[PDB]
Amino acid sequence: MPRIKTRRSKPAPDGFEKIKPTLTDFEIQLRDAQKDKSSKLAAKSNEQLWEIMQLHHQRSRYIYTLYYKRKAISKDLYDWLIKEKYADKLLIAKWRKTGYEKLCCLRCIQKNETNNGSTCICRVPRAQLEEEARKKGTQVSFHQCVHCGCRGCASTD
Amino acid sequence: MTSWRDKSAKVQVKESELPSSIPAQTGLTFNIWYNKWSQGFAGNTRFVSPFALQPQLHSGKTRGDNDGQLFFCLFFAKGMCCLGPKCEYLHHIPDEEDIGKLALRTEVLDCFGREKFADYREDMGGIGSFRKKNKTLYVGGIDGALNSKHLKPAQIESRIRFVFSRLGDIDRIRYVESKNCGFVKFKYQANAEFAKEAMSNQTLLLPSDKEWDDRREGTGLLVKWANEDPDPAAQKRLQEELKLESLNMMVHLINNNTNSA
Amino acid sequence: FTKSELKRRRKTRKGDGPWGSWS
Amino acid sequence: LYTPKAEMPPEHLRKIINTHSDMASKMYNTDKKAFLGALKYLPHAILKLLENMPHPWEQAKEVKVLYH
Amino acid sequence: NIEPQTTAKCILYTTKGNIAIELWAKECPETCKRFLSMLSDGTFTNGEFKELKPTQWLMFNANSTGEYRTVAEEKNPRIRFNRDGLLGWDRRRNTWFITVLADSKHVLNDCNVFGKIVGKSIYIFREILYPAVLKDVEITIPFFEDIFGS
Amino acid sequence: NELHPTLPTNHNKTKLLKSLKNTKYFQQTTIDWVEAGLQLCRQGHNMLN
Amino acid sequence: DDDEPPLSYEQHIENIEPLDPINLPLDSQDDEYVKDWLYDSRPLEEDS
Ligand SMILES: [Zn+2]
Ligand SMILES: [Zn+2]
Ligand SMILES: [Zn+2]
Ligand SMILES: [Zn+2]
Repeated sequence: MPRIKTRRSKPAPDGFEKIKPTLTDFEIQLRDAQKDKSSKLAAKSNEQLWEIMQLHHQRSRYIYTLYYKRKAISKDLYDWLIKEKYADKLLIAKWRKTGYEKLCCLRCIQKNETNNGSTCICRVPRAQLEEEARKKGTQVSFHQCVHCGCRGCASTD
Repeated sequence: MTSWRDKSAKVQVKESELPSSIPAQTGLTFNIWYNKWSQGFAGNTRFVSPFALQPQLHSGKTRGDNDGQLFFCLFFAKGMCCLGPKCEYLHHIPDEEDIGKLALRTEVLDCFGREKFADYREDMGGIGSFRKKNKTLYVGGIDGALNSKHLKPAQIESRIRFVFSRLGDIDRIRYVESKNCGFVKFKYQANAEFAKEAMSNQTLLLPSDKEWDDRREGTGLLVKWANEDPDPAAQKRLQEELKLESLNMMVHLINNNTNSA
Repeated sequence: FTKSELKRRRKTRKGDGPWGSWS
Repeated sequence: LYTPKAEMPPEHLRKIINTHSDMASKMYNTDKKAFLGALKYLPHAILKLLENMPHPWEQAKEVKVLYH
Repeated sequence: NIEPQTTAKCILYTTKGNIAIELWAKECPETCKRFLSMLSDGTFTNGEFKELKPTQWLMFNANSTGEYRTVAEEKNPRIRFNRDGLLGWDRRRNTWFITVLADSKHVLNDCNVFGKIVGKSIYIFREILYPAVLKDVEITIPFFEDIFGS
Repeated sequence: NELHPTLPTNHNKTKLLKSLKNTKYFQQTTIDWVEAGLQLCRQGHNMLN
Repeated sequence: DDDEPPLSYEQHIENIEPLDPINLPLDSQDDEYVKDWLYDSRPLEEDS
C-alpha cells in the first residue's frame, strides 16, 4: 500500500478524480528528476537532488492546503493519500506547529547531524542574517542550503 | 573595470560542450579505478586545448566577488568554466588590489588556492615551491605550438610577447634561437601562476596565420618553471635585488621593535 | 522590525516559497 | 536532544544510485574509497535482504531501508 | 531475449514477397496508432523503398498520417536495437525505419523501436541485400479494437 | 544442538545498524523489496570491480 | 544473460501491474473469522 496498487490496496475515495490531474503532473516531473543527466561537476550533481527535495515539498503542500486550509477534501481521502504515500506525514506534522509553517524538509531541523548541534542556516530569518552583514559590509555569503537548495524557509520570511 | 567591474562574467563553454571525462583511447581496456586505459602502449597522449582565455571578452563580475573570494577560477584561466556568473571564484586577471589580499596566504598557496610543495619536480611541472619565489616561466614546445611551420626568431619573439602581455606585468622576454626557449619573467608570483595555467597546451598561430583550420592536431606550447639564470650579469643583478629588498625590511624590523620598546 | 515591513519583503523574493530567490 | 531520523523521499535514493553508474570524474574519488569500505558490510546486507523476502501469498513488500 | 510479449500482427504484401510483422501495442501505444491507421487508410500503399543507408537502415513509406505532426516519444529499455529486422520510426514526419545487419546502437534513443518481423519472412527481407512497393495490407490481429476504425 | 548450547552475552546491545544510523552519512527511506535487492546487486558489482 | 546489466526498477518494473499471488479460496462459511485479514502483510496490524 505505499506506492504500487496491489490486492491489499483499498479503492480510492470520492474526491480523488478532481485532484488527480495535479498529482499526475507532479508525478511526471519526478520521473524527469530521477533519471541521470550525466554531469561532470560536483556542484551540478547535488543541484539535481535539490529538485527532488523541492518537488516532494510542493506535492505535500498541495494536499496540506486542500485539507487543513481549504477543506476541499474529506478526511477519508486524506487518510488514503497518507497511506498511499502521496503526502509526507512527518512533514505535514511540522507544518501544523508554530514556527515551522514553511519548513523545507526534516533534514534541516535535525540537530544531531550538524557539526555544532545547530539548525540549518536556512532556518535563520533573513532580517537577522542581513544584520551581522551590516557589521562587516559584505552582503550574504549564503545562497542555498546544502541539503535542500533552500533560500530560507523561516516563517517571517 | 571597463572590462571587469561593469560586466558580469560570461559562460565560455556550455555544459553539453564540455569534454568527456574519459580520455581518448590508449590501451585495450579502461580501468575504472584510476580512469586510465590499460593493456598496451600509450601513444604520446598530449593534445592541444580546443578552448582558450579571452581576457577582455570573458572577464566580469562573479559570485566570488560579492562573497569576498581570494582565489581565481582555474577553469577561467583555461577558458573552460561553465558556471559563468554563478561561479564561486574570480573571473578576471590578478591585479595589485587583489594580490594585496593574497599576502599571508600566497606564501604556501598559489593564486588558485592549491598547496605548494617542498621539492620542485623532476621536469619543473605544475605547482610551485614554498622555498623559492619563482617569477619566471619557461616556454617550450614552440615547434609543436607553431604546427611545424617556419618563422624567423625575431618574429617568434613578438608572437610570444603579445599573447603573454595580457596576462600581467611582463618584466622581460628573451627568446633564444640556439635553444628554442622563452624565458618570460613577471612582476608578481600570482601572475606567473595565472599565466602558466592559461597558456599551457595552447597554440601560438593566429587566425590569419593560414593554419588556423588545422591547429588542433598539435601538442601545444609547454609552460614549465624556469631554472636559475646562469649568465653572471643577472646573478649580480639577483644579488643586487636581494640586498635592496633586505634593507626595506631592515626598516620595518626595527619599527616593530620601536613599537615594542 | 514590524510585520507590515516583513510582509512587503517576502513579496520581493521571486520563486514563491522556500526556493524563492533573494536578490 | 535526540530527534529521530528524517524519512526521506524514495526518489532521493534512486537518483544517487543512477548517478554512480559511471564514475569517471575526479569528483568520485572519495566515493570510490567508500565502496571499498562498504565491502566489509555486504554479507550483513544480504542477510537483511534474504530474511525479509516476500512469501507466496503477497505480491509486493515495502521495507524500510538505510543507505549511505 | 528480454523483450515483452507482442500484441498486434499486420501482414504486408510486397512485390518481393510477404512481410509478416508483429508490434508492441501496450508498451508503445502512440506509434501503433500512427501505423495501424495509415495501413487501413491506404496512405502506405504503392510506397517505394526510398533510401538505403548501408549497415544502418532502409527507409520506406514516408507520407504523413494526420495534420503533418510529430509522435510522442516513448522508449522501453527492454526494447532496444540489437538485431536486424526491427521496425523503427524516424522523428521526422511519419516515416519508417528498418534496421540492417550491422545493428548499431548509434540509431538508438533517436528513433522509436516499434515492431519486429516474424522469423519466417526475415529471409525475404534479406533479398534486398528497382525497389519494392507495397501492394496489399491485411491487419490480422488488431490490438486497438476500439480506437482503430471508429 | 541440544547437547552444546551457546548462550548470548548480556553486554552486546550495540547492534551495527543502530550505530550506523547515528551518523550523518546514512539516511532512511521506504522502498519495494524487489527494488532494494536490485540495488544491492548493482552496488556489490561496483565493489568487486 | 551473463552480459545483461541488472535491470533498473523504475524503468522496467514499476509500471507493470503485478500478477496474482498464491491464495486458497476461503470458504465463505467456515473461514468467516479469518478470511478478511488472512493474506495481509502483517495481518492484524491495525487493531488495538
Ligand atoms: Zn531542508
Ligand atoms: Zn537547510
Ligand atoms: Zn530550508
Ligand atoms: Zn569559474
